[PDB]
Amino acid sequence: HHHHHHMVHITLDRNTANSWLIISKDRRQVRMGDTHQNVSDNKERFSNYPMVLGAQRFSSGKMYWEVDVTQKEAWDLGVCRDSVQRKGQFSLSPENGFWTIWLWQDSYEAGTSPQTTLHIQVPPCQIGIFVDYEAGVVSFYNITDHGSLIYTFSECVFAGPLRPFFNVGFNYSGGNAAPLKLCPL
Ligand SMILES: CCOC(=O)CN1CCS(=O)(=O)CC1
Repeated sequence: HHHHHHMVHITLDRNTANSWLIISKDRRQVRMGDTHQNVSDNKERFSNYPMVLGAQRFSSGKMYWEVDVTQKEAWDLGVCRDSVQRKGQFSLSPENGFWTIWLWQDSYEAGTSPQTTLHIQVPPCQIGIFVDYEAGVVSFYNITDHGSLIYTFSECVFAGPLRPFFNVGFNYSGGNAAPLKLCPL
C-alpha cells in the first residue's frame, strides 16, 4: 500500500482507560496492570474490558497509524465512534460504532456481526490502520508481511467523529502481559 504519507501521531487518552491499564509517560504505550491503578472513576472509562481510546478525533480526511502487537495472545484494534457505550457488556460491531479486527485463541477475525474469519499466513508483529472518512473505508495491513491487506470495511456509516480504539486484552493465561505500542512515523 501507499498510505504511509497520511501518517498521524496518535496518543492515548488516560481518562478513557479501564482503571487497570498503565499508559506510558509519552502516551504511546499501554499494558494491563496486575491491579487497579489508583485512579478515580468517570463516565468515559471502559468498565468491563481493558480498552482505551486515542486522544485524536477525526471527522474528515485520510489517516494512517501503526501498532506493535509483538508476543500478545489477544487484542482488538481499529476505530470507533466518539459516542460508543463505555459501561457494561457489548459486542464490537459497526452497529455499535466499532470498526475493528482482533486476535483471540490463535485466530484473527474482523469485528463484523457476525464476525468474519481473516486469512493471515504471517502472524503480524505490527498492524497498519488506514481510515478514509469521506469514502467510508477502514483498512488493516500486515506490516510484517510487506504491508499485505488483512481486511477492508467499506460502505462504513461512521455517523460521528472517530477515535483510535485499543484493547490490550485479558491476561488470564500469563502469556498476554505485553503492551500495545504506537510505532514511530
Ligand atoms: C479489565 C476488567 O478486569 C477484569 O476482568 C479483572 N482481571 C481479569 C483477569 S486479567 O486480565 O489477568 C486482570 C484483570
